[PDB]
Amino acid sequence: RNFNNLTKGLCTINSWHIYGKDNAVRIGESSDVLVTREPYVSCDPDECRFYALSQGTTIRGKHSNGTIHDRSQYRALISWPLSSPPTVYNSRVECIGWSSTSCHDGKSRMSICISGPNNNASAVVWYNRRPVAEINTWARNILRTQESECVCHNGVCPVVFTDGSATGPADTRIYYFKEGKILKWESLTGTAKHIEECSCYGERTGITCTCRDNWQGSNRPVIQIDPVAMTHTSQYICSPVLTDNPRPNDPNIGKCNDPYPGNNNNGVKGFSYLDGANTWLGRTISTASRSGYEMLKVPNALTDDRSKPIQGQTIVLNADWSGYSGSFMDYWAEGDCYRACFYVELIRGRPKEDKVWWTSNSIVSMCSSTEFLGQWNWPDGAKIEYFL
Amino acid sequence: RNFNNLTKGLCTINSWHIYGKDNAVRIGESSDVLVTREPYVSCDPDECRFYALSQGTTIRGKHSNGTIHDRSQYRALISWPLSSPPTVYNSRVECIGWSSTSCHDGKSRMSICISGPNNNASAVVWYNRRPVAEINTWARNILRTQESECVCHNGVCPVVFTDGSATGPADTRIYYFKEGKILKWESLTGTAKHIEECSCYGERTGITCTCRDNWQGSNRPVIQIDPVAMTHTSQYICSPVLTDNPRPNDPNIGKCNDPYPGNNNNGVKGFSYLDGANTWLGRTISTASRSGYEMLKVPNALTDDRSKPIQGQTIVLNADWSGYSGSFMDYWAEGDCYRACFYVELIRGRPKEDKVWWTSNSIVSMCSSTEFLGQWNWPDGAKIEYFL
Amino acid sequence: QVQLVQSGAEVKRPGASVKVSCKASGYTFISYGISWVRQAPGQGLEWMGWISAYNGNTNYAQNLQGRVTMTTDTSTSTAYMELRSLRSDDTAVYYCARVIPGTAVDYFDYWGQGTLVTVS
Amino acid sequence: DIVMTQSPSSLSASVGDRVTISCRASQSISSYLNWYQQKPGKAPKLLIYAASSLQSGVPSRFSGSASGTDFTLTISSLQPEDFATYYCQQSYSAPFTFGPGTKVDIER
Ligand SMILES: *[C@@H]1O[C@H](CO)[C@@H](O[C@@H]2O[C@H](CO)[C@@H](O[C@@H]3O[C@H](CO[C@H]4O[C@H](CO[C@H]5O[C@H](CO)[C@@H](O)[C@H](O)[C@@H]5O)[C@@H](O)[C@H](O[C@H]5O[C@H](CO)[C@@H](O)[C@H](O)[C@@H]5O)[C@@H]4O)[C@@H](O)[C@H](O[C@H]4O[C@H](CO)[C@@H](O)[C@H](O)[C@@H]4O[C@H]4O[C@H](CO)[C@@H](O)[C@H](O)[C@@H]4O[C@H]4O[C@H](CO)[C@@H](O)[C@H](O)[C@@H]4O)[C@@H]3O)[C@H](O)[C@H]2NC(C)=O)[C@H](O)[C@H]1NC(C)=O
Ligand SMILES: *[C@@H]1O[C@H](CO)[C@@H](O[C@@H]2O[C@H](CO)[C@@H](O[C@@H]3O[C@H](CO[C@H]4O[C@H](CO[C@H]5O[C@H](CO)[C@@H](O)[C@H](O)[C@@H]5O)[C@@H](O)[C@H](O[C@H]5O[C@H](CO)[C@@H](O)[C@H](O)[C@@H]5O)[C@@H]4O)[C@@H](O)[C@H](O[C@H]4O[C@H](CO)[C@@H](O)[C@H](O)[C@@H]4O[C@H]4O[C@H](CO)[C@@H](O)[C@H](O)[C@@H]4O[C@H]4O[C@H](CO)[C@@H](O)[C@H](O)[C@@H]4O)[C@@H]3O)[C@H](O)[C@H]2NC(C)=O)[C@H](O)[C@H]1NC(C)=O
Ligand SMILES: *[C@@H]1O[C@H](CO)[C@@H](O[C@@H]2O[C@H](CO)[C@@H](O)[C@H](O)[C@H]2NC(C)=O)[C@H](O)[C@H]1NC(C)=O
Ligand SMILES: *[C@@H]1O[C@H](CO)[C@@H](O[C@@H]2O[C@H](CO)[C@@H](O)[C@H](O)[C@H]2NC(C)=O)[C@H](O)[C@H]1NC(C)=O
Ligand SMILES: *[C@@H]1O[C@H](CO)[C@@H](O)[C@H](O)[C@H]1NC(C)=O
Ligand SMILES: *[C@@H]1O[C@H](CO)[C@@H](O)[C@H](O)[C@H]1NC(C)=O
Repeated sequence: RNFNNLTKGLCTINSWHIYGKDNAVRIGESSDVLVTREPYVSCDPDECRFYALSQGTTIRGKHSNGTIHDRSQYRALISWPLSSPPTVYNSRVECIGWSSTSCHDGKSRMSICISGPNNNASAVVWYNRRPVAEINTWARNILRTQESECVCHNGVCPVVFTDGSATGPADTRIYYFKEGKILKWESLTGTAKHIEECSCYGERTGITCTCRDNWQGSNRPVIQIDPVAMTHTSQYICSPVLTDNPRPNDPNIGKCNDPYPGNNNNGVKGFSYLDGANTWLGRTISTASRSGYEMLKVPNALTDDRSKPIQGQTIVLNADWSGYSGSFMDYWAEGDCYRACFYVELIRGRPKEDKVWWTSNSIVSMCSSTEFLGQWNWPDGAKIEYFL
Repeated sequence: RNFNNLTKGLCTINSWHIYGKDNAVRIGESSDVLVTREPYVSCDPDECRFYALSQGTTIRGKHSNGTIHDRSQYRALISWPLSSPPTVYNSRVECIGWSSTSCHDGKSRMSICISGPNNNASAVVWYNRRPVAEINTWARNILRTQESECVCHNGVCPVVFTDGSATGPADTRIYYFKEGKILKWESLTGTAKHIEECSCYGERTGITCTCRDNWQGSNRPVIQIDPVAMTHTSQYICSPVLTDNPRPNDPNIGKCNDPYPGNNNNGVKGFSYLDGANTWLGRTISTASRSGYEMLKVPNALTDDRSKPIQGQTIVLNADWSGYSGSFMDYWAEGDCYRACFYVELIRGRPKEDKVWWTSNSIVSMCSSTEFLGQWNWPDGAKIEYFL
Repeated sequence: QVQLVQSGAEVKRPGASVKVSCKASGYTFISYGISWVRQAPGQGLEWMGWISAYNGNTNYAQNLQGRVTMTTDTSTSTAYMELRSLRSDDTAVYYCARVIPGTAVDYFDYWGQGTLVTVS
Repeated sequence: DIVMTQSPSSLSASVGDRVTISCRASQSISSYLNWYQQKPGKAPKLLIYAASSLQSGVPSRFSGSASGTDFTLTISSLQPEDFATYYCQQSYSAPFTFGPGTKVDIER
């Protein structure tokens, strides 16, 4: 084979349709389904799989008590077939760690996992299922990464890493990897002030990443990466439509080179597709908590600070629970453009439901279409009562 | 394909990082995980798997009562994917017997299993999943072997076998196998006095094995094997750092051609990498029982009887449980050196915990790196209370 | 069980020599070194010397040189020490002991019961 | 002349009363110091070797450490059976030497 090259553009997005759904929590009521969190989706040339961080126990077991924690070090990155539940008998382990990212470059897969204490943390980069290279911690405070699919171009796969206070000016680095080796890295530049958990997609040469600002605002930062040059810039999405959670109620005028205030020290991972008049933004529906999910069509959201929605689609009702979301694309699909897709984590259990001692999620995913299709919401559908 | 040839050297070892972990005991609380003991790790050209001896029952079942025994003859050698638990629905059986060893020579896999009574015991050598050859017992007292990965060079795979009293001068033989056939064997020579359970790795032509002396001391014996010549020698590690368990407190001066006294008729399988200034030793932390686990960097430990540690890393705390440990390498990985790796068995249940009627283990494994990485301990993490 | 067993008490007149045996049991004799100390009544332990496990090279305390020799019989697992030209101030309990490296001195862990030699 | 002294030369303590005994070498013997226990009529017993390694079979009440050329042996509680003369041995270089010994008697 050869490496994937990001030469096609993005398809016109008129509406979204169901791509996949595992119903992991419903199934897990009476089967050996693993407790997971922080899912993402990724596709190889002939297969799509779900990825998630496992807590090392089934939902129904007794070790699910206390899985609310983000790291226990019993945590690992696993992968299982699209729309099947993450069961104990069908999952493959990619690597071990409490934070991760992965992707396929056209020849093989790269996976990165971060493990260890909050101080002496470390990252291990795997390629073709073997460890290749490692990165130690530099700011000594929770080394962390994307929790999403990475995007490669001609073998080069840029990855965003953060190290430092989550309520302060943490540092940031971008590493450029090839076959698991480190070719370069850069300190973060541009006007974004704080970056965590980037969601990236490639298009017509170049990678766009939507990331989160957990420090000062509701206008998510964007990193624009040139994988050939191995250079980058950053800014915020100008649109007055705010996309983080919790967030302020929308203003008339947004901001571009500075975060938009009112909700400090918080936020949720999310995504956007930035393409001029073909621009779409994702966000929760409630401004107070992680519930609901919708897609809005907002022309020129990246640069127009007065732009507003002209269309949209509901994915999850505000009556349902939501979670982290992010983007992905199948870069080996036939056609003259890439079909944009995204996923949403649906969180059940703690911290919102106190009737159980665990936390878990179901996965729902959507892909775009050029047709105008109808809409339906997609609750995880589990009865919490059945676990009580 | 062709046979694997041990032409590369050993990589510099500055620190260790997580390679894999199954969390078998935690998972087994509410799933069909098999009761196992005495694990090892082995890699084929495109895959790493865990190997262990199964007791033929799940942890949670009623036949787990009494699995404390080393042989029941319901025992078999099984193999399952790296970092997955050894479940009943995903394991492959390599062969049957209460003692075993295995490896891949570059074309196919060899597996050896020992079965039968303590008197009329026998070994069956399998290759490419068919029986090929057999060895009967010669000293009539528990024929036993390595419980670790074997190492092949140009198709020749040396294997260490012991037969005789475990508290006396048991005999020892080394067999040289090719495609499951016996080409040669030798009586043990050199100055080591008692050998059991060898852990071996190959490097830059030649195989080094660290073995255990269950009769007279805490300074583990070493076998140096020349696979081309099919000859060997033996000695003890000179270093004053003792590595067996139970063991005496460390002296200033060690011994080289005679075992180091104070703890007779006991010990645990372990390993070392002997490479001059790149030498590392593994051992338990407690001297009284099988708990904790650490790696020490001890230059010239093989020959310098006054050498001391200059660096080290904790893998398991002395507060946790430990078990047998051993070495392995991926000999098909790309690069100019072999990356050293090792595993540790984490034993839970009997004989230390009387609240359960079973015994079982979890597996944790590590690989070296040239980088200086931070450290974290790795408990199996099961709550015994959940099985009570 | 490791034990060291010494010869019983003897009385000598000055100018005489005395040979004190020490039989080993419970371990390979030739793998451990042997040393001796003596304790004169009311005194501490005076090192006499040390003999190497494999070659018998010996090392004698300086204040005793010219009067002392050490040897072993590996077929009987027995060590011997001999003093010559005894004086009344050589009265002491002589002890044999085993040393862990047999090729170096680092810790004498096993001791015999002691042999009392009186010179008069 | 490989020189070492003991301090206290003698002491006493009530049973259960924790004590410390020190030895001082002239030379930089490092870790090469062993401690022995001798009772009347008996060959000396070992307690500690290589400065701080306890000998198997020796009660956990015994411990020790060293700094510079100053070595100490101490106990937790004082055992009814540990009244003995204690000695340090310098194993660093031949001639091997012992300190004069420290006698711990019973407080009255
Ligand atoms: C079968 O399926 C189809 C496909 O799904 C269904 O059709 C969809 O129905 C949904 C219903 O929700 C629509 O979503 C809402 O869209 C409005 C925006 O309206 C746009 O579309 C109008 C339709 O007419 C034209 O276009 C159609 C497209 O083909 C065409 O066929 C038709 O002939 C015609 O051409 C336009 O008229 C409208 O533009 C007008 O107004 C502009 C304003 O300035 C003006 O400039 C234009 O010239 C023109 O005058 C526009 O194009 C969204 O506003 C709405 O989103 C709000 O409401 C939802 C409801 O829960 C909420 O979740 C969103 O967050 C948002 O909520 C606001 O209030 C919240 C209160 O707290 C606040 O928190 C939010 O942030 C938000 O805040 C408001 O104020 C701030 C600050 O001022 C501002 O920034 C915010 O934007 C907002 O104003 C939904 O997105 C679909 O678009 C529609 N899709 C299609 C393709 O038709 C169909 O119904 C299904 N059938 C059945 C039987 O079920
Ligand atoms: C983030 O991660 C990093 C990486 O993991 C962490 O750094 C690690 O921290 C651990 C802490 O445990 C260290 O392990 C211990 O190492 C000591 C040995 O010290 C070495 O390193 C010192 C450091 O300074 C120099 O090197 C660093 C390396 O890059 C360099 O950066 C720095 O600028 C400087 O260059 C050296 O100074 C020291 O040498 C000195 O002393 C020598 C003595 O003669 C002298 O010759 C030298 O010239 C020099 O003066 C040396 O290089 C180990 O001793 C220790 O192991 C003991 O303690 C652990 C604790 O549980 C125990 O488990 C071990 O078994 C062992 O325990 C002893 O006592 C037990 C009591 O019963 C006994 O049973 C044991 O057998 C053992 O016995 C003792 O006595 C016997 C007999 O006399 C003797 O044989 C034994 O050896 C022993 O003495 C640990 O291994 C890491 O090495 C360190 N790693 C690195 C790469 O830095 C970092 O802290 C993390 N950060 C955070 C925030 O967590
Ligand atoms: C999950 O773990 C918690 C923590 O141990 C258990 O809750 C404790 O139950 C004991 C029972 O007497 C109480 O005394 C503690 O105060 C409880 N702790 C808390 C934080 O409430 C809890 O019951 C476990 N849940 C399950 C389902 O096993
Ligand atoms: C595991 O097997 C043992 C052996 O049979 C069971 O223990 C016995 O239980 C009977 C019940 O009356 C006692 O009379 C025996 O003395 C017990 N034997 C021993 C060795 O204790 C044990 O209960 C079984 N455990 C489980 C979990 O089934
Ligand atoms: C990707 O683009 C680069 C540009 O130089 C080219 O060299 C490379 O061969 C392309 N890869 C493929 C698979 O076409
Ligand atoms: C391994 O080395 C031997 C040495 O004679 C050589 O003949 C053999 O072909 C080598 N194997 C490979 C795979 O190169």
